[PDB]
Amino acid sequence: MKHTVEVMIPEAEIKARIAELGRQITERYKDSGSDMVLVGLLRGSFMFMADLCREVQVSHEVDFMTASSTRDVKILKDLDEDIRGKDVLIVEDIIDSGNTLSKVREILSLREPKSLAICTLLDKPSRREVNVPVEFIGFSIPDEFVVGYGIDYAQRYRHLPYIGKVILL
Amino acid sequence: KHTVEVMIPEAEIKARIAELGRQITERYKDSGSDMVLVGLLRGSFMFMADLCREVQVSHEVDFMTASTRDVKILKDLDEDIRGKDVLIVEDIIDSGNTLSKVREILSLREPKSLAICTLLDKPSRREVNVPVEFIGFSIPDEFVVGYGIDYAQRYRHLPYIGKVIL
Repeated sequence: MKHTVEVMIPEAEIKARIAELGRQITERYKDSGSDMVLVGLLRGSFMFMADLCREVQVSHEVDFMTASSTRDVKILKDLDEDIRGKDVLIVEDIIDSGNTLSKVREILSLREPKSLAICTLLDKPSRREVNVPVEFIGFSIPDEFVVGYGIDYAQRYRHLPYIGKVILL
Repeated sequence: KHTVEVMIPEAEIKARIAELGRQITERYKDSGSDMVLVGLLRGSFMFMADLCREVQVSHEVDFMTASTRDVKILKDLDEDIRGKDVLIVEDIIDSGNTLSKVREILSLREPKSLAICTLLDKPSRREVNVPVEFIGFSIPDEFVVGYGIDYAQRYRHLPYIGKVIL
């Protein structure tokens, strides 16, 4: 489609918000004692994870899964590391339907982590099909056509440092 | 038992990534073919996040996980590269063995062009002569951590390149 992109959430607002998520995450987990892992879902989370992990002042590992995108949720690439007895934070660019995150949290729950929580940059609560708890949220937004900061449209705009709105022409 | 000293501060990494991005932009802006940056996981996720934001050319971002042992594809690319400009994005080149074998694998797919960008290069450690088009820093053979690189799963999230003192 002919289209344009405008800035919706600038780089600077994203960075200020990530520094606040990082203080909240630091506060919840600093006294735990247990090992911690941040788990990104690829490809969407790679940019969010890079900025977020740099703001989390608790010693942790960074790991990644790839899950498939009414069809079953399948593991295309599992974690490299064990999570048994660890504090685990799942990191995603956006929760809309909640279908993937829901099925990913159930799989990881089977491994008996000490705790399991989700951090999303973007939340579209109006799109929710399955309830899943989300402890840390960057921005709540309407159901806008968003790109950037790991979110693609037609293999375009993953590398934008801001969240943009796509205008169909 | 060890400490971590700062070796390359966050501000020097950021200034160097901005220059790398200007150089990659100048190299590829006239191509008018699709472009993809391909990061090697896990160590390249942070360098890729910072570098792709300084590349002022429309591209896709993709990842691959590669392993006296064969180089094996533990996770292949999601996208086709045939006829595209491809930049491999890597945290560190030392021996050159993995990068050499990854470049030969992707070469079979007949990209329009193939190049490597590494943040760190240890030319004292080279065992195989792999061509590297873009390099952030040539460094001594220090025990490096941070900025995506681990010591036993620790320090990946550090925003600077540190070195481990035993």
